Amino acid sequence: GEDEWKVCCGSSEFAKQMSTSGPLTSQEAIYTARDIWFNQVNVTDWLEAFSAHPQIGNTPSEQSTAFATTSASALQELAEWNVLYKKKFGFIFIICASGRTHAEMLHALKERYENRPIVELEIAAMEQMKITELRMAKLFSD
Amino acid sequence: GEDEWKVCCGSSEFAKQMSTSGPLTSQEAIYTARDIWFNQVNVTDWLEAFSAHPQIGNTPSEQSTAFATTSASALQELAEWNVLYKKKFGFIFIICASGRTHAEMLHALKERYENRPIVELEIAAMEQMKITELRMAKLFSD
Ligand SMILES: NC(=O)N[C@H]1NC(=O)NC1=O
Ligand SMILES: NC(=O)N[C@H]1NC(=O)NC1=O
Repeated sequence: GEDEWKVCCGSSEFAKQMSTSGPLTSQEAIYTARDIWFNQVNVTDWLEAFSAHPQIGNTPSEQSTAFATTSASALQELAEWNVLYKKKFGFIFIICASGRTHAEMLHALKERYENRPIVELEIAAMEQMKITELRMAKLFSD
Repeated sequence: GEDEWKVCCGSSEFAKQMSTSGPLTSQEAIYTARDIWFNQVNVTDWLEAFSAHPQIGNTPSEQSTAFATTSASALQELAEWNVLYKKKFGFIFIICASGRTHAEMLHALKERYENRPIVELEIAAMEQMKITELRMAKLFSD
C-alpha cells in the first residue's frame, strides 16, 4: 500500500512483506499485519523494529499525554531504569504509550524488569504490534 | 570453575556469569547453568551462542555418529535446508546431535521449519542447553 511502513514498524522485513501485499481494506490490512508480524518475521526483525523507537522519556507523539503530564522525577527514574532494562534484556523497553503517563510506564517498566528475557521479548513484540496497529489506523482514517 | 565456558556455550555472558560462581559439584553446576541460561542471559546472548556452532552437516564431535552413518544425499539436502532455515529464522538450525543421524536431523529440521520464529527460538535455546549439559558432564567426568 506504500513502503512507508519502515515508519509504521521499524522492521525492514515487515515493511517489505507488506509492500507486496494485494491492497485490502483498513481491516484486512490489520489482520495481514499481525500474521506477518507474529508468524513470518524472525526475532532479528523484531529487534530491528524495537530499536527504531525513542525510549520512554525521550522524544524522537504516542507520548503526548505523558509529556503533557510528566515531571522531572518521572523523567529521571525513567532515564535510569531504561539503562538498566537495556543491559538486562538487550533491547529497549517497548510499550504502547498513549493515555499513559511516564509514571504508569515507569511502573510497568519496573514490573517487567523481573520477567525472563524470553518473555520480555514476547511482550515487547505485542506492544510493538499495538503501536503499529495504532499508526495504521492513522493512515487509513486519512 | 574455568572461563573455558565460551567453548562450553558460545555465550560470552553465560561464560562470564559462570566464571564467577562459587565452585560446586557436577550436579549443582548443571542446575546453576540452566537457571542462568533460561532466566539471566538475554536473547542476544542466545543468538551469540547458536552462531558458535557448525551447521548440522559440517564439521568445526556430537556429530560422530551422524558422520559414521552419513550419505552424500543427506549431506546434500542438509546443506540446502540449512540455508533455507537461516533465511527464515535468523540463526542456524540448532539441535543436540549424538546418536542422531543426518537423516533424522534433516527430518527434524524440515519439521521445525514450520514453527513460528519465536517458538523456534525456544527450542533452539533448549537444544543448546542440552549440548551444554552434555559438554559439562565431559569436564566433570574428567
Ligand atoms: N519506548 C517505546 O516503546 N517507544 C514507543 N512506544 C510508543 O508508543 N511510541 C514509541 O515510539
Ligand atoms: N547445528 C548444530 O546444532 N550444531 C551443534 N549441535 C551439536 O550437538 N554440536 C553442535 O556443534
